[PDB]
Amino acid sequence: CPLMVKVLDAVRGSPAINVAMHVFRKAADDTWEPFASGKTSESGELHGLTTEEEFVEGIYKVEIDTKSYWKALGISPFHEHAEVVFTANDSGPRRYTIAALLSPYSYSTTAVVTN
Amino acid sequence: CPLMVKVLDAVRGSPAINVAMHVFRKAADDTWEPFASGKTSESGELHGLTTEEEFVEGIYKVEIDTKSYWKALGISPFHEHAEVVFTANDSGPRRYTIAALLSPYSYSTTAVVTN
Amino acid sequence: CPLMVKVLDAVRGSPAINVAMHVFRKAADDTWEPFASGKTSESGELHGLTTEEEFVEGIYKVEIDTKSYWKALGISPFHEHAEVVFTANDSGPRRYTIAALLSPYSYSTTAVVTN
Amino acid sequence: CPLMVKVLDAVRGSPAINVAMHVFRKAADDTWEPFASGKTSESGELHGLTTEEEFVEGIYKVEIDTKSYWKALGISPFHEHAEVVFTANDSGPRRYTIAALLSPYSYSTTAVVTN
Ligand SMILES: COc1cc(/C=C/c2ccc(O)cc2)cc(OC)c1
Ligand SMILES: COc1cc(/C=C/c2ccc(O)cc2)cc(OC)c1
Ligand SMILES: COc1cc(/C=C/c2ccc(O)cc2)cc(OC)c1
Ligand SMILES: COc1cc(/C=C/c2ccc(O)cc2)cc(OC)c1
Ligand code: NA
Ligand code: NA
Repeated sequence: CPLMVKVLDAVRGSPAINVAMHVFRKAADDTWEPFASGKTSESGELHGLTTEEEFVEGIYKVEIDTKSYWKALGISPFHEHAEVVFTANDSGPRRYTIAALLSPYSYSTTAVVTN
Repeated sequence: CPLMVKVLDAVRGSPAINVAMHVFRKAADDTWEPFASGKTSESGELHGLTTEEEFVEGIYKVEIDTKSYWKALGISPFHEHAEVVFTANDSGPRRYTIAALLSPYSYSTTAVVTN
Repeated sequence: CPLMVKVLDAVRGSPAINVAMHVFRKAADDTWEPFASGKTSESGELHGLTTEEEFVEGIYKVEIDTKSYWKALGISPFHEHAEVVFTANDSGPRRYTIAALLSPYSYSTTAVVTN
Repeated sequence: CPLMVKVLDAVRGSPAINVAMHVFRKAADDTWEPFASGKTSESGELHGLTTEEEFVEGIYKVEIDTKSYWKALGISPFHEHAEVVFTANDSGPRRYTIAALLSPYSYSTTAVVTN
């Protein structure tokens, strides 16, 4: 698993299930190229986004649709989405876990990077 | 003001107002002695807990009554309180700001220490 | 002051000083137009980005240059920047405070919205 | 796994390995009774703290020795320890995951509670 995203709900104390996200990779003209996509499972996790061979050096953006998640719970949130922008694989392959902890007016994100 | 506490509400996007907290200092017999207490203002801040003369070296604990805060909003939260335990003034007097960001199943705390 | 940003450093226990950030507003053609920019003060705060007249309804993005901040401290951080994307003034003028807490592999952001 | 604790390092982007913690349960005289103990594995996780039969209604405190963790990295941290105090099993058994994200001057904690 070169890239996995885990999403937690800080209000309900649960995984954040069915959270949609897209992953983009910055192109040479500084535009965002589509790269991967999916939605979180019942464990709050999204696996299988990419393969080691396809996941090369670049600047990547994970755009998580947190607004739709809160709206489904009848809560008006602050953010349009949560974005996580990072350089990956600049020293060769690594495995990346992106974790996001969600509240209506706040989010916290961290990365675990393993060789 | 050598010690100030600021509390924010991540559900409502507001200062956390009227939040009670108690400060303790570890005594020579290793018990927690009462040191100061108060409630946050309309800005989510609690000033005036102590003075430079009274705020000697020691181990201090701030216990923020997050449970009563959430219960008054009709929410059953996870934590009994949010606690911050730290050594203060080890190397001479410092000014401490403790900030806490609250959600029903999560809290995040940080300190700003200035000379 | 309808928009203020405060940045804290979780490694050093200090305001994050001299942190650059750029604010964008989504244009009618869905592109990000420059709106305002500045750097945090010695208190970690950036005031004066905009005015009530200029800060109309819209989707805004604050991009905080966390990478340059960590690199100047000799740290190679994970994120390219910390981003906050939000709809503002949907239901009339509001005052927004965005707070960001920074670590090399993590950031946490919250908003306080007042009428 | 009725009770699991997961600890992450926000500075290095890694699990926090070999982090010691003790779990206490509040007794009738309001003192803290020893309940469980251990240290995190190479994945940053501590499993096997208790069994369903032993883990009954009570107020529990997880005291995580974050200070020793930072000192091993030559970093002087703010907190003496990170504490997580919560009522558990008041509506019968649940499974609890306590997550803590550590920085030298900050920690963030959340709970995942599953029936
Ligand atoms: C403390 O647990 C909470 C659960 C919830 C659950 C809200 C919710 C809304 C719609 C649903 O379909 C399910 C849960 C909200 C809370 O603060 C707003 C706290
Ligand atoms: C809104 O003004 C403030 C925000 C904050 C935000 C603190 C904070 C704590 C934990 C987090 O995860 C994010 C922000 C701190 C302050 O100390 C003076 C003032
Ligand atoms: C960006 O990754 C970092 C790694 C580290 C690693 C520190 C360290 C110290 C002692 C050790 O034995 C291993 C790592 C520190 C950082 O900011 C202080 C950032
Ligand atoms: C419950 O299992 C996990 C919890 C967490 C908690 C992450 C987190 C992120 C931000 C915070 O402010 C607090 C915890 C992370 C994980 O990484 C795979 C797994
Ligand atoms: Na001393
Ligand atoms: Na409107």
